[PDB]
Amino acid sequence: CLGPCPKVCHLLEGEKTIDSVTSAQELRGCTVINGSLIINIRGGNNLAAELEANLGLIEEISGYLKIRRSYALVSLSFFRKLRLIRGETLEIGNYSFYALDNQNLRQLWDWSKHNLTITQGKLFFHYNPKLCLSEIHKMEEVSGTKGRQERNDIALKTNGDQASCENELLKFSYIRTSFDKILLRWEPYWPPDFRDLLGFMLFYKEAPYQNVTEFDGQDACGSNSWTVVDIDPPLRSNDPKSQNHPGWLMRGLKPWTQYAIFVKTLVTFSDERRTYGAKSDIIYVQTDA
Amino acid sequence: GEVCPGMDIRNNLTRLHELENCSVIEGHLQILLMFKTRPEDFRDLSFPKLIMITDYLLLFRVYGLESLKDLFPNLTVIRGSRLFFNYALVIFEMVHLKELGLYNLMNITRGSVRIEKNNELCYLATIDWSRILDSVEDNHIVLNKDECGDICNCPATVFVERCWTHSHCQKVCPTICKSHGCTAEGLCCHSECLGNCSQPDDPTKCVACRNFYLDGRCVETCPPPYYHFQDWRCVNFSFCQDLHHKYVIHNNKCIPECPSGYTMNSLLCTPCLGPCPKVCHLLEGEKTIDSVTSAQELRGCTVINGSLIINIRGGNNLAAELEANLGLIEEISGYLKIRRSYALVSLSFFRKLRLIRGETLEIGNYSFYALDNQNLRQLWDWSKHNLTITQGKLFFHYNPKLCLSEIHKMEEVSGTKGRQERNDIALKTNGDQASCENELLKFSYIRTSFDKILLRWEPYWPPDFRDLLGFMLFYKEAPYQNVTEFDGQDACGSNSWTVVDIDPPLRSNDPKSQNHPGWLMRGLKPWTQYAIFVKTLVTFSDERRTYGAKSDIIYVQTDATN
Amino acid sequence: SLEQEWAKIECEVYGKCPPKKAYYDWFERQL
Repeated sequence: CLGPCPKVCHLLEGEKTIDSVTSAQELRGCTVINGSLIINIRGGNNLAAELEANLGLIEEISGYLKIRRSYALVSLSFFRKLRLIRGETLEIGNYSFYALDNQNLRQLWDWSKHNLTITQGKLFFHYNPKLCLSEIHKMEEVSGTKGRQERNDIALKTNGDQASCENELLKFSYIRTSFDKILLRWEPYWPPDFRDLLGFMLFYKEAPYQNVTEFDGQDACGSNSWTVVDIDPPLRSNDPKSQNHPGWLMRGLKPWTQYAIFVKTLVTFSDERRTYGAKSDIIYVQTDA
Repeated sequence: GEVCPGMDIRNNLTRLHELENCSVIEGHLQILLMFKTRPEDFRDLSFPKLIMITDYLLLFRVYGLESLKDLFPNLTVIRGSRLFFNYALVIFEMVHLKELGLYNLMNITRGSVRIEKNNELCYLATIDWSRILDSVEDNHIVLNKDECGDICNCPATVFVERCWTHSHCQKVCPTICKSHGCTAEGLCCHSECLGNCSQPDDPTKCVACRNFYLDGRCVETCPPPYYHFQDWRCVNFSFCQDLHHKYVIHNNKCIPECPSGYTMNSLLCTPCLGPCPKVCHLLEGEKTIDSVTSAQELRGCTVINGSLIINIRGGNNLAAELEANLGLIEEISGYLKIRRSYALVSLSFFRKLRLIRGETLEIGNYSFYALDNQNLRQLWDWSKHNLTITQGKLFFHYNPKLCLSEIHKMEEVSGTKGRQERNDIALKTNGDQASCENELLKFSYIRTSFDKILLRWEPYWPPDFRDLLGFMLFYKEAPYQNVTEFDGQDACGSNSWTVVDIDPPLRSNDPKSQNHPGWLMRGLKPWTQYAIFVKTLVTFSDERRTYGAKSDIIYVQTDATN
Repeated sequence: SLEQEWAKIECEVYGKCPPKKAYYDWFERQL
């Protein structure tokens, strides 16, 4: 046409539940959804390919968008060009975007590329174990909800249980080795407010090979395989050039056995933009003969 | 005189205006960090009523002060029960002090002297600590000015003359007056006396005594019913009892707390009288346990006179410490709530909790409350344990790994079902992640092809066949027969269970149910080994027994074609 | 020894100084 003429697809009573391929295919080519969309994908089988072939042309949702109990869906990016959630109808609680119990959701849209404005309504995020807080906070800024001070119900404890989002990187400056004790010292790390550092937490696991990953064990997939040695915060110096490198002497090791080790910061929430925490890479130390 | 507690005054003359009419102090006196103080301030300050300090005396950075002979002149003896790191006299960083001046110091019962980094101090070598302290080996007197030229009639001991100031000698009396005191003429005081007395051979004229003081005449030991207190006075039973009520009797001495292995019985410290009950009272009827320290606060609290909240967080299991501390609680007078227990897999650390009285209840009239416990897998072992609830409802929500079987057994043990409590137990938020099918399905007949596997299993029907919604066949690649059972999350390996819903067969023929259900899988690959099991899909209800059946995993293989 | 090196470190970083310096620790804590 000359002038826009999108394929508006009208939903029964303003809601449509997408559970399988057939439910998604019913919205194939529906560039505008004149209702609310519920995604409830079930089963350990990922349908992201079929969801993008069918839902990936939707660019507007006139109602709310809810993703609840989506197991195999690791990403909402199958909404390949969803740019607007008008929120004319809202999920109870005045929510325009809703995300609950999504067990393997790792990311939303790629906010480095994608845009998604919300005309009205709040954001909701609960019990998304893999989805990081940073992924959600970027949505609050892109969606304009933060730009209109929406009291988004996004519980910090319930999301990003398994994920790790430490922008800062800790580097070990001292690795002395004995047959049963290793002395480590990492760089000094401090949040903007030094009191937000409640402490460090060392994580050392004896490794047969140098292939251990921090996400392994931390995630529910693998049982946790690290020694969570929590460490008190260091007595801070006024002079930044006199901040001694904190460290720990982990005890009771085995002779010439290789340990996989990393250290992480325990930083309390500071509201708004978090002061953020730091984490070291996995380092391998062979102790001594 | 009067009785005054321990005071810590720093840079506060107004706070100081309190020792003008007091004689003894049952603590420590710390005058330090005084920089505004000036000689003019001190020249008109004197406290001759103070006699003995119990714990210790500490002096630090007191400007303007040059001599202590006029501030505290009548100090004679120091007990030294509570020592400041094994020290009874602390003299540190005195930039304006010239001499000690304490010309009335006689003996030190317990403790040492600490003199370090004190400039401009003199008259240090003229003090005989041997006649004052029993063991001068722990004395630390270094880093001082003492050429001073101490000019003292004064006695001379091992020979150097002993004196405190230029006009006051050191009181050194013969051996016979070793500890009983001594007057100016050279006669010892009463056998119970100490330091100095006004009249020789008189126990009612001594201001300082080694033994306990009682009614002027110092006594060797406190006669009943006077209990020892602080090792210097003999207070009555009603005296230290009032101090306890805004102190417990033990070995003829009302001490603040009983030693290890004793407790107050309603004062006397005794451990078991008849049945032994410990009642721990909670602030405003609630106490939250989140860490080892919060649990240890309830160690041995057999009876909790309040409500208990468990909020343990983090992945580190504290069940061992929780059982060492909470595992002796046998009654909770309030409600019991468990919330956000990420790591706690079992409440069995309440090793002998038998009753939840529910006198106070969680809002909603709940006596037991369980919410958001991520890894709670079981409650108490109801095969062994008992736990009655006197009143109040049960609450269970969002306990993903706690199967409803454990919850329903609690409803029957706790008596809530026995009084028809409308327990708020969310049937599909507790134990959803855990399959609790207790009956078994066996694959009666297996047949395989290069692309397909035909399976049949034994027929199954709940007590009411209408409660059977169907079956669920789970199949997955299994190159190794190590596939762990389906635990509500498939497996950690990238391969995931393929769920196939199967509507139930036709109820037909004999009550033998001669209709073996079956399914034909078709999307399979040759050479490939597959793990398969079948689960039932059954309508749950207050029939309370339609738990369903589940097969063991079988590792069928397909045929191999070119 | 390695423990001795950390003994010093504990005092240096965490303020866990020997019992002989516990007395000095109080003065640092004061004010």
